[PDB]
Amino acid sequence: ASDTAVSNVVNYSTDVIYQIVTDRFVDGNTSNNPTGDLYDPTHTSLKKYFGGDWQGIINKINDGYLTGMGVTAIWISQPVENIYAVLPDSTFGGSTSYHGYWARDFKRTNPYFGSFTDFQNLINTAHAHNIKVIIDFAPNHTSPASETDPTYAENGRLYDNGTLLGGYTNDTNGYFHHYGGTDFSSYEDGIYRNLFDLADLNQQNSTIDSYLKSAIKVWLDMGIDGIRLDAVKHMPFGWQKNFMDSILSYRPVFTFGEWFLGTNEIDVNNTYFANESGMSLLDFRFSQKVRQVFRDNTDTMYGLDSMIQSTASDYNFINDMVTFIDNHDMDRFYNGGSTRPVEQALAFTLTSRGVPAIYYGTEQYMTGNGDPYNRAMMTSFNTSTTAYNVIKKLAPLRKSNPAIAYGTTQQRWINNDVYIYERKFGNNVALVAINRNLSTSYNITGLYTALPAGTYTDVLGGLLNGNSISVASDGSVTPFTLSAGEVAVWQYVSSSNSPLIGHVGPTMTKAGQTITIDGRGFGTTSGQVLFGSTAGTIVSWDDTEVKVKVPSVTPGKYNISLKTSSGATSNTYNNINILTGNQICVRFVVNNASTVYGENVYLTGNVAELGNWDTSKAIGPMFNQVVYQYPTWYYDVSVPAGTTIQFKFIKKNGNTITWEGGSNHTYTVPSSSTGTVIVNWQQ
Ligand SMILES: [Ca+2]
Ligand SMILES: [Ca+2]
Repeated sequence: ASDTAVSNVVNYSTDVIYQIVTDRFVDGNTSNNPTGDLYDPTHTSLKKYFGGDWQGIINKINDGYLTGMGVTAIWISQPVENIYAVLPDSTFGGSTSYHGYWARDFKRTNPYFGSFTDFQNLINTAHAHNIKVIIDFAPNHTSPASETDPTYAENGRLYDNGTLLGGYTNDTNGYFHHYGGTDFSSYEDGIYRNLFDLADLNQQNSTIDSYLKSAIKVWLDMGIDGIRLDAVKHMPFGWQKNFMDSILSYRPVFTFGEWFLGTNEIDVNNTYFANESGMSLLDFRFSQKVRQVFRDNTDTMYGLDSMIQSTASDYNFINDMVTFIDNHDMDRFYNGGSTRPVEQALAFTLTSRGVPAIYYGTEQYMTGNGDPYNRAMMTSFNTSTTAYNVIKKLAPLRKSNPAIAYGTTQQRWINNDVYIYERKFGNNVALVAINRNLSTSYNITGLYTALPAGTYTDVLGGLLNGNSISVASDGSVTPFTLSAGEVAVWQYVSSSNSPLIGHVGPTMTKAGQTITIDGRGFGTTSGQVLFGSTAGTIVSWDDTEVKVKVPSVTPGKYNISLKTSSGATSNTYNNINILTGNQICVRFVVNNASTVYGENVYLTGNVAELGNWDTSKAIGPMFNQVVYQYPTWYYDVSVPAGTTIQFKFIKKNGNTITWEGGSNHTYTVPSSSTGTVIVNWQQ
């Protein structure tokens, strides 16, 4: 098959996701609408159900709105059952689960969004039209709750396909966390404490780990093509890594979590998570910078480039980064006045690296600063808007030009207002020019490009004032004037191709599994795929896509390369994580581990999942506030199930590594449930 086929659920680099808040899009069926205080037929009470549903989404696919726009994927609200309680809101006089983030039963659907048959209708309709379906999923909590007053809301109660498990109050089984609420003081604090008043699920509890793992398979069984994990910054990395493996070994689908980063914010945990969790992240570094430059004027084009550059050094898999300019949590990008800024932001996002996600109603210039004003009902479905057409013209390039989907990015010209960059994947090239200044034109001289000598017209057809250009044999471009607010896109798509890997998914595997290598020039007759210098088993070989079975190599990260039947060797795609086996989440605890000021305790050990004795890649720094207090440290770690591990704890700083004394601690990871090991620091 092809890397662009709707069936390639492990690669979204050639796609454009359209984010829909189900309730605020289209009420395709009035018979399923809530009744009473839960519903607001006038669409004025922003926190009540307005009636949007899966049938309405289906309607926009069949009538050509979404398709006509060039959308290849849709990300919808969490489909699971939510609480029916209407909470008190002083401002909006009513607060409901219209958003779908207040889970009640993860094994059932929200009656107002539709039945499982309705959900299926949607999945089948999307696919029939070559559209992938992404679902929001929030395993961090259930719903708003007061353990002191079980009368408030539905007590954060959790059901298992109808049968109640328990609520926040009198939680004798310990399904939830009872450490009060987070004040975001630390990474650990925001994990084991509640997000505001939402009942915190305790996924270290065996029953909870199993429920969640079994609940996700329910949806995978429904045919979904991707998952959006909510608040991945508020759950342990160890559990999530273990949860990711559970998904990937069942039926691998592109997965990306939400790890909010503020303006100018960079978090080394965020980077580490994106690189080791087995899942991808939404680019908040991208999004925030983009808004600083095109929307709020708190930064220039030099900051847009530093982001492009730094972001490419920190992320092992930048082609997996989900980019956006706004969402259900941010103020709507269009703030009034000129719409050029949004239009330029959309073009820049659409031609840049990663996976473009577009918040619904952007193409319609919808405005709204703050939740919930930024979640108003779909205004209109007008296809004349410049925005709608920028997407129409740009979206398809992600399937037609490998450079745009997988290529690197390079700044070819720049000043405070102008950004000219190049996307390159072998001989395929894409060059983009953007002038953010709405009142000043620039004379572009000294511009060079990888585009072949020739005359190139604007892909946008002058939609954003772009024009054609002429390139010489030496790559030089004839001087041209970039008008105010101009965006021009020029490209070259090679006819021939040497073997080039532009993508590999999933990034976290195990021997015996199958991975998909995507690119160009692979050939039609099978060659060879290598994990290091070890050849794997070809499951299927095509010019743009190759599927292979992971050889039984020593667990760890491997660099992939491919050799054509003509002996042509490709480029390598590095850092694919081959695990020891099925993952299990174990909580490691160490007592009496006292440290001097600014010194932390980490976990190193026998397996790859533990860093194989490499103190530089040791697990930590471990936690020591919520669950257990210093000097006892603990950490939730993903480890190979049913394996006997030798490990030791250490105290690190920057210029001292103190190892535990005595002999390595031993433990045999449990086969099916979560586990806990407790030991005392050995002198
Ligand atoms: Ca409805
Ligand atoms: Ca949590």
